[PDB]
Amino acid sequence: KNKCVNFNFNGLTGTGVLTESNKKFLPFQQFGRDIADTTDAVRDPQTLEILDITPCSFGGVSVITPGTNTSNQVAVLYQDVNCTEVNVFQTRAGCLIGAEHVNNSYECDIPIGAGICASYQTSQSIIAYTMSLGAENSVAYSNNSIAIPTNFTISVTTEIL
Amino acid sequence: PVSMTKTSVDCTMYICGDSTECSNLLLQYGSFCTQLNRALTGIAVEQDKNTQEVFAQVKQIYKTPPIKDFGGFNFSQILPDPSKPSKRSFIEDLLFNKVTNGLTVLPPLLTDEMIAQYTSALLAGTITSGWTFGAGAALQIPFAMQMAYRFNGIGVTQNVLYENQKLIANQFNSAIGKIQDSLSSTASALGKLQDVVNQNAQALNTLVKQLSSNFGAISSVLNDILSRLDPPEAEVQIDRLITGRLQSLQTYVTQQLIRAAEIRASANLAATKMSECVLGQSKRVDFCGKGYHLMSFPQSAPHGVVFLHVTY
Amino acid sequence: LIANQFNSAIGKIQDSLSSTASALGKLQDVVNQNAQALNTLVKQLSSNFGAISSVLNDILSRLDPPEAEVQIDRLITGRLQSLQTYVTQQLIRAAEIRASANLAATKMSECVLGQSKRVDFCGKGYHLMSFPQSAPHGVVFLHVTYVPAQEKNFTTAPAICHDGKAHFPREGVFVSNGTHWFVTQRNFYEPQIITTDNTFVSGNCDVVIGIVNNTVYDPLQPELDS
Ligand SMILES: *[C@@H]1O[C@H](CO)[C@@H](O[C@@H]2O[C@H](CO)[C@@H](O)[C@H](O)[C@H]2NC(C)=O)[C@H](O)[C@H]1NC(C)=O
Ligand SMILES: *[C@@H]1O[C@H](CO)[C@@H](O[C@@H]2O[C@H](CO)[C@@H](O)[C@H](O)[C@H]2NC(C)=O)[C@H](O)[C@H]1NC(C)=O
Ligand SMILES: *[C@@H]1O[C@H](CO)[C@@H](O[C@@H]2O[C@H](CO)[C@@H](O)[C@H](O)[C@H]2NC(C)=O)[C@H](O)[C@H]1NC(C)=O
Ligand SMILES: *[C@@H]1O[C@H](CO)[C@@H](O[C@@H]2O[C@H](CO)[C@@H](O)[C@H](O)[C@H]2NC(C)=O)[C@H](O)[C@H]1NC(C)=O
Ligand SMILES: *[C@@H]1O[C@H](CO)[C@@H](O[C@@H]2O[C@H](CO)[C@@H](O)[C@H](O)[C@H]2NC(C)=O)[C@H](O)[C@H]1NC(C)=O
Ligand SMILES: *[C@@H]1O[C@H](CO)[C@@H](O)[C@H](O)[C@H]1NC(C)=O
Ligand SMILES: *[C@@H]1O[C@H](CO)[C@@H](O)[C@H](O)[C@H]1NC(C)=O
Ligand SMILES: *[C@@H]1O[C@H](CO)[C@@H](O)[C@H](O)[C@H]1NC(C)=O
Ligand SMILES: *[C@@H]1O[C@H](CO)[C@@H](O)[C@H](O)[C@H]1NC(C)=O
Ligand SMILES: *[C@@H]1O[C@H](CO)[C@@H](O)[C@H](O)[C@H]1NC(C)=O
Repeated sequence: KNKCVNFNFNGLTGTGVLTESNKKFLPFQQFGRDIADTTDAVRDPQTLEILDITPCSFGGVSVITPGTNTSNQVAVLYQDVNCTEVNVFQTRAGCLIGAEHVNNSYECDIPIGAGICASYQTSQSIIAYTMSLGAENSVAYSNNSIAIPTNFTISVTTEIL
Repeated sequence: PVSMTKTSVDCTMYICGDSTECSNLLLQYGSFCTQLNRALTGIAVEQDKNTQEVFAQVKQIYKTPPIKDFGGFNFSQILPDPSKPSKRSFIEDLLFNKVTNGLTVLPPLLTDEMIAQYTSALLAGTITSGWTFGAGAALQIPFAMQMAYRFNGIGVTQNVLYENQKLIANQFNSAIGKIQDSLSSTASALGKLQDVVNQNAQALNTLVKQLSSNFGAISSVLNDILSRLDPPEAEVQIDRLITGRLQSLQTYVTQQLIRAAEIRASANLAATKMSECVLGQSKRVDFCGKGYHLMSFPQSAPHGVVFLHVTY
Repeated sequence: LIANQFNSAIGKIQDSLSSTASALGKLQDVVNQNAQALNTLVKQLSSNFGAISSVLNDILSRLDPPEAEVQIDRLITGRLQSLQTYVTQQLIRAAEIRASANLAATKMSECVLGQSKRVDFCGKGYHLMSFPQSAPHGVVFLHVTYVPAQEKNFTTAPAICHDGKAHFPREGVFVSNGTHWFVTQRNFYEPQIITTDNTFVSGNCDVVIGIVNNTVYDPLQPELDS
């Protein structure tokens, strides 16, 4: 149990991790199915125990990199995995290797997911952080205070379509 | 609706899940699967762009002062509620509570807490600074006088507001209470968001169920074909399964592309409404609610946005 | 000052476009998407799809018609599915591009050919005018917008009392530098003396919340006195 094995029960075969499940089969039932017709629990033919099948962990391997024109140092994101199945950072978006966790929040440069971004900042190395939404501000609101601009700036912005 | 669910699917594991012979047969088809993954990744990047366009419209994260003298207008049900763990409003909490094989679901780049922070910033800016924070630096203005400006923007002189301020504040509070009660009572309101969620769920479920179809082969189980037939005939059967499952992926990806185009149109509409309707005051008829538009308040929602259109 | 600011802004646009190339990522994305689709379409010609050779001429020169038929059928199936995929992706992408083109046509009509009051539709700020510029497979708009710059705190009031009559400003807002009260246009500080030509009277002083007291200078009284 608790190990990625290529099992072969009575007639049904697969790969996964077998774990002690708490499902309650009926005495004549042999294996369970998910909502999408995928087998997830099997009753062991020798000892009448119910084993939950979880797929062997997998996911994409995403490489985070600044431009090679800038640097050739990269970080790797192992999506939706435990960091033990692989300077190692566990995030909601996966396991991040090669990037230094920072408590500062900056403007997002390279999006990773679940609020984590990455950037190449200084002696320079890859950093990972909770991205900043903006410079937090409080308006001086009161029931008799108004702000009126005494000057203006004519700005020309470029929009491309 | 603003965004879909960022779903990515791996061919080799979907079509030929952990099978050497099947993977070798799948190699003959070229870059079909590279381009499937490319299409799905483009969709997911577009989803993040949708959310960022709709919500990340405010430069600074404004916050309402602890003193709530808004001329009698009561925004307690839409402003953030620190008592809850996630800094969401009462109505945002109602909205969030009302919505219920190589397949990965990538998390959105902005978390729900960040979306709520953006909507909080937009509410604080609109309340404490009118439409000025969209044009430039947020300029404070008393909320009664801002409502006077909005009344003047629909062709009613500001003396009407100043003389009927108490009645107007009571009517606005009553309207907010009605919104609360409807969104607590009936779930038929958020059908637009629940339909997107359900459509995506049905699409993925059908995609998985397609792995139980023969497509003409002797069996839909691939190891069973391998253990039953000799390689020359197992090749034919596995090619049948590969053609069927590859067609299932192509159908799913095409359908997701079309649905994502629809969602991107909806998200562009939401971005336009946030810009012209929350950050300003719209003279476009019926674009911002049925009536003469006064102001609008955004609320985040599961994979979407909710606008509270205050109209005269 | 305004002419100088506009000229400086155009110069800064020149500097940005001659400095950083990341501005035209929107056009480059279209070009790269189409090129990648065509590259995939071409590379799909070199796949076997289960046939003995990816090259049609080799199968034709190597097999008798009965078996060449089977092999060519396999290749035809594969390549026809490749074109089906390419055309479907192109139709979806062309719908997206047509949405962008409709948006750009709307921006030209409402943004160059007129002055838009829609917020953030024509650049961030108060839209003044927009100048179109052609670009490879696209259009570039230079949105000249008015942005308020230097704001000063003021004390404000919804109305003022003169003789039991409540004066509201006609087009502007009552402000006070601390002692004297003025009426100013709400987007640019130019104080003005509160007169009956700047305000209008409606109702009495007992209703408006936040009303203050000041003298509304009647122009006609000094003329009558003189
Ligand atoms: C198959 O045989 C094994 C042993 O030959 C059985 O295992 C025993 O099961 C009983 C009841 O479950 C236990 O009390 C014993 O402790 C088990 N022995 C061992 C060594 O583990 C098993 O139950 C048999 N199963 C069937 C279906 O006949
Ligand atoms: C409004 O802002 C402009 C821009 O900062 C000010 O003009 C500047 O004035 C200084 C002092 O004379 C000059 O050195 C700059 O060259 C000017 N800028 C430009 C772009 O010409 C202007 O003085 C401000 N007006 C007020 C009333 O404060
Ligand atoms: C704004 O409205 C809310 C909701 O009606 C008010 O909160 C209620 O206040 C009463 C009286 O203090 C309490 O009995 C309720 O339990 C409160 N309800 C909730 C949901 O908190 C709030 O007092 C109003 N604010 C003002 C300034 O009147
Ligand atoms: C508010 O503005 C008024 C009007 O400009 C100021 O009063 C004038 O102040 C100047 C110099 O401070 C004097 O030369 C004038 O004679 C004053 N005119 C009147 C009618 O009093 C007033 O000082 C300003 N208040 C503040 C706090 O700046
Ligand atoms: C503005 O001026 C009026 C008139 O002088 C003030 O009204 C007076 O209020 C006091 C106390 O409320 C009464 O004792 C007087 O009788 C009122 N005047 C009259 C003629 O009846 C008013 O209070 C002033 N407002 C401010 C903010 O100073
Ligand atoms: C790297 O970027 C700089 C701009 O910062 C550019 O001038 C330079 O040409 C780039 N290098 C290459 C090899 O393109
Ligand atoms: C992933 O595995 C590690 C090691 O067992 C564990 O500490 C971590 O909690 C796991 N992930 C989650 C989300 O629990
Ligand atoms: C970041 O915050 C965590 C949580 O308190 C703390 O343990 C860690 O030392 C912090 N890192 C730095 C560099 O201060
Ligand atoms: C106006 O006053 C408030 C509170 O005194 C202050 O926070 C704000 O910076 C002031 N505005 C300006 C433009 O200085
Ligand atoms: C503004 O609030 C303060 C604080 O209580 C109060 O003293 C003042 O009368 C209020 N003014 C208006 C116009 O609401």
